Amino acid sequence: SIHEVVALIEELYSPHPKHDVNQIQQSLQSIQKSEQGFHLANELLSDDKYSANVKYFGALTLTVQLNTLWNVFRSNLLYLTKFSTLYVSNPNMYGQSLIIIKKLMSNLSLIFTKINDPQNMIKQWNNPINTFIQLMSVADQLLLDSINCSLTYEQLSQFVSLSQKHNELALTFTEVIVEDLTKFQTKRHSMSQIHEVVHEHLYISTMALINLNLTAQAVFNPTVFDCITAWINYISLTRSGRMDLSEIFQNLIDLMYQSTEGSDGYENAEKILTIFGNVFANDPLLMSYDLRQQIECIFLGNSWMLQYMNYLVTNDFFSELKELAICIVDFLQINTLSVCNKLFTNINGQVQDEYIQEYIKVLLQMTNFPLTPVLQEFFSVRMVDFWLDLSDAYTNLASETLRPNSIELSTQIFQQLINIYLPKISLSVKQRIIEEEGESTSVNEFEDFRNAVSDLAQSLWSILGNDNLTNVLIDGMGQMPAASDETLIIKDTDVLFRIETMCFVLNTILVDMTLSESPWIKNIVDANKFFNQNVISVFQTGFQTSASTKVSQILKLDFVRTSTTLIGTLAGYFKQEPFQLNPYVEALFQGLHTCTNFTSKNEQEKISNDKLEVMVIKTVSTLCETCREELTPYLMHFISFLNTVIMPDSNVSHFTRTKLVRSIGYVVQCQVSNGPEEQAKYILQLTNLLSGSIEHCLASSVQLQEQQDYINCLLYCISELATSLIQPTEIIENDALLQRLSEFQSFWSSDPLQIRSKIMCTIDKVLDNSIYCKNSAFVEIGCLIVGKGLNLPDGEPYFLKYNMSEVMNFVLRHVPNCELATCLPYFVYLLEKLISEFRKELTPQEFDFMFEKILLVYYDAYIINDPDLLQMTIGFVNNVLDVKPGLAIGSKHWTSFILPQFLKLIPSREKFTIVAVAKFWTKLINNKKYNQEELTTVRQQVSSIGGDLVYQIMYGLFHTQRSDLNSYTDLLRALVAKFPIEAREWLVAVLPQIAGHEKFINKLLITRGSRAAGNVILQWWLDCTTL
Amino acid sequence: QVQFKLVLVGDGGTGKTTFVKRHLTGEFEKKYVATLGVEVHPLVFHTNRGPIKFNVWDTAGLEKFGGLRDGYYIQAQCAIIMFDVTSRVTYKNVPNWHRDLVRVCENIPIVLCGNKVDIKDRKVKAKSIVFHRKKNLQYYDISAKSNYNFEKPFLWLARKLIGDPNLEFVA
Ligand SMILES: Nc1nc2c(ncn2[C@@H]2O[C@H](COP(=O)(O)OP(=O)(O)OP(=O)(O)O)[C@@H](O)[C@H]2O)c(=O)[nH]1
Ligand SMILES: [Mg+2]
Repeated sequence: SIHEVVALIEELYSPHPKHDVNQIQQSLQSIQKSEQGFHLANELLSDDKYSANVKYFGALTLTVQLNTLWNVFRSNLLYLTKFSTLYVSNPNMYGQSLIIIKKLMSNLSLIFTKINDPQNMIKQWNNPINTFIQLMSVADQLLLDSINCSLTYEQLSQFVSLSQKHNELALTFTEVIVEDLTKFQTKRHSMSQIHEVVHEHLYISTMALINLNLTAQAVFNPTVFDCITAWINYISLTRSGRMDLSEIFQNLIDLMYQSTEGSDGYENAEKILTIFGNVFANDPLLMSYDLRQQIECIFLGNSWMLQYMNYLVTNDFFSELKELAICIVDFLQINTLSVCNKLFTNINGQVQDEYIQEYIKVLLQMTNFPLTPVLQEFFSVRMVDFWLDLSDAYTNLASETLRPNSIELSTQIFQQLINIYLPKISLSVKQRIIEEEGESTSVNEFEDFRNAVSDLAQSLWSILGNDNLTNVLIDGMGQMPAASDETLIIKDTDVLFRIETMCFVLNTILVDMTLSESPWIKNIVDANKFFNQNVISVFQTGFQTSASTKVSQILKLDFVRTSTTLIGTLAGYFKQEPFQLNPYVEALFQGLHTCTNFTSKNEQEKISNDKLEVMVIKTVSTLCETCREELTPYLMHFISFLNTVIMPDSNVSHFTRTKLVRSIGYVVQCQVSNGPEEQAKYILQLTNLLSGSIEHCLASSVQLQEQQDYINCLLYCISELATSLIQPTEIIENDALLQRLSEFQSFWSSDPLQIRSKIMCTIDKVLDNSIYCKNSAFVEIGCLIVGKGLNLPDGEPYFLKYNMSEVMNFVLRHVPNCELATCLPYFVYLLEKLISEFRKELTPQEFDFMFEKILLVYYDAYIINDPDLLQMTIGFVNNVLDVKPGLAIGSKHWTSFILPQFLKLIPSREKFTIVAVAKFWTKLINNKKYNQEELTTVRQQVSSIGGDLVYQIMYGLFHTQRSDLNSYTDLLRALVAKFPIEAREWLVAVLPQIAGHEKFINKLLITRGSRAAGNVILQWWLDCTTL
Repeated sequence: QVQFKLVLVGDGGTGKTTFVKRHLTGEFEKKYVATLGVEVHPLVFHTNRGPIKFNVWDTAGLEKFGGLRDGYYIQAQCAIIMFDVTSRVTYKNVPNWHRDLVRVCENIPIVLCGNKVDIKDRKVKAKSIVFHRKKNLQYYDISAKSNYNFEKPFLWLARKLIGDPNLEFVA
């Protein structure tokens, strides 16, 4: 049968097989295990004629020790034997036969970890290296018995490295062992026992072999590097016994610094730098202070390091230079707190000043590195994080320990820092990137770099303030005309890039501010006659750009994006000084008019046109959000312009329609100085426009994709209008409304103009059409419109505030006709908004009504086997428990439906369903909004279903994974916190249904009470998984 | 046409089966039934230089269901490692899968995919990922529910497996 076994093994690994590889691999899984599966691996490895894939399948079939106590010895013996065969055949050869050896090594690692494990056979296998290495010195099977835990002389260890492949195999074997132990540690937390036997036999010989490779010429083998990292990663996960590595680090430093261009082409240099970068980025304290200071001297300095960097830049080895930069920054970022201390606080008077100021000078000098960013060097890129951490350290220092020159020196340093970074993030850099690489990932990295620098500038504001940062940017930008020509096109590319980067960082600094707490912004802009002119000229220059190339197109987008966001953030300034706003508004709408009447159809210049258009409209809406009172003179004009573009036959975009309606609504919202009637006139005009456009579209054409998109646009316009008319929650100067509050409260409560009825009759006409009610997008926007007025501050005279009935009628009119699986979440979220709004008026009868009509009648044919909707229903019940628990406790479906159904969903296999039902039961147990009667009844009810419940929990943990264990703990723990007496009454009956260790947890889960479960739980799950 | 063996590995969950099912039929599976061993499925992509098909070996992430495990990696020509950005423990096992792959196929191209980006309670940020050091290894944020970076890991693979950074997958 072995020949046919080999046949379908080969057929498994064939490029064009028949007989279905799925069934082939299933049949191969059937062979292992079996009566002969072990013997099959035997005969598969011992026969020379079998191919490499076939021998490796044999080695794999030996791995089935997971399928009583002495067959383990049989498999161990076979691993050692076939190991020795295939490793003797290795030296007198060249290549191809190493992966089967690696597999045998991995399985010997698993054996190593099974024998040296708790829970008269044999208990010891101390040094697999010694065991391995005595088996080339070789009545026959009797050898393996004594060779097992046999000691090896360090001289005979070195004799084995007579050839190079012997050294390779010896290093690879320890590598494999610790790599598999690392894999086992990541998955499983029951090896604190074997880390000591590894510490006590394998560690010593491994360190000996590695150190011999590092110190002895003619025996060195680069595999040692792959070995070292392994043993580093293994030691890092144990604890950050103590395994040293300090001498290995010393010899790696020495071997690195012996690597030059003439010695070996810096190969060992880059290898040891990868090793040190691993150490520095993941566990840097693993290297002691003395060795770190040797590293510091080497990295910072004819000096070695410099001669390496030049080697990288002349040969254009920019990727290796990048990874070098990453390593150096991770190193420098170890001692940021001590550098911050040794600089700015006083806790060798100045011969350590002579050292650390030179340190800072060469760090600044390295940051400025004379190559273009991201395209050539990441030195400036990678340690924006260093300077960020250093500035955070400085700002967080104790105020009573700073040196007297701390402010001045920090200002000097962190101001030369921005002097460095501003040219680095110039759009000229991005221009060159796309000129030499196109729209690659280097531009994404460049955007990440500018955002990192912007965060750095925000951080530096707290050190530099406005005097030494923001005022510098505004003054340098506002004292000279960037384009004195009244065309306002910045004619010189260099001044254009410079002023754009300045706008970028100025924007970033200005967003952290609320430009109303201080007259600073008005005072500084009043001192700079050319500031607004230069902002507007940046906008015009970018937006009148003749986009000849795609480079120019993407740069045009960048310039207009910077300028527009800067205008939107200067909105607050505009409110303090409104007579400067009119040029911005005129420029924005002139550019919008340019966008719209632009009809040239390259089809890929119109996407850029629409991007420009949406930027423009976003910023006019952000200006209207803050300057709504100052923009009143434009209102009548806006409404007119809206009328000429609200039509479908316009080259405007739907998003700009919506944002234009929102900005108009912002301006209308503050028109309260007269009565409510004059404002309602504007609102009525807008609602009539929008609803009539919707109805005209619905009645004039068949609803193809164009008409559907237009209906969607108009529904979002209604939503934007509703949002813009919400009163701002923050108190504003001269409310005027506050004198008229009552007469608005009386006006919109009556709504003589029937705004609410018009709007929802429009929504109904949309969603009474079969084409749309099945569309979750339009269901969503309708529910949002109906829910704007819900949960607003009490007494707010909001125009579109629907009462409870009006809302449910809506959902009641449209859930029977929608596509449930996609649309019902929006209706349910609206009902949750409803029950939050009307929580004090609601009765359990009304809760049952809306729970029956909306959820229960659809539960079996639509919800029970749909994880999203099921999580939805669970969240609905949880929300009612958060808000008013008596609605669910007093429900006629509480014991009937909710408790039994949520009881069955506990052993769900979808993680968010698990966490939802766990949240449900935990809050049921721990809800603090209970009165005492509700608490008594809830304890009665949970005591009734407690056995079934604790069964469903334990049933879940039996089959679920480690990631979703915690979601059960919080649940289970809750029980023992509140029902500790029933708990074990419930545990002793459900645990045998799904022995000693079980009782163990029963004695140690209840003993803990709470907070430190899970740790008690997984040690149970790790027990009851193996069996 | 030309054919390439892909092996799809990663911890249980994370969404390997739903990933290949969205690529194969456009369906999105909401429920989680763990795979038993492997499932092999052909995925043909159309592009210049004719079509190319990846036969995808969707492996089981749960070791209890591992099946042949390492045996599926033999004769593999490319690999995709996948983790769940909402479950950080899946990201911590990535080097485990990586060494399990390269210990039998070391110089093959491997794409690392952070699935489920659509869930905005994301617990793994792109700056944390550092496994884009080498050239035979690439990272992508993908979402089998959102089609975000839908067929990009297959594009990068294809490009390296045939040897041209310009294919773009025409429809
Ligand atoms: N939100 C979100 N969920 C996803 C996404 N992809 C998959 N899922 C969910 O995650 C679960 C993953 O299931 P599977 O695809 O079978 O996971 P698997 O990789 O096959 O795991 P194993 O079979 O054990 O190897 C499914 O229930 C999906 O609903 C995604 O992109 N976004
Ligand atoms: Mg699967």
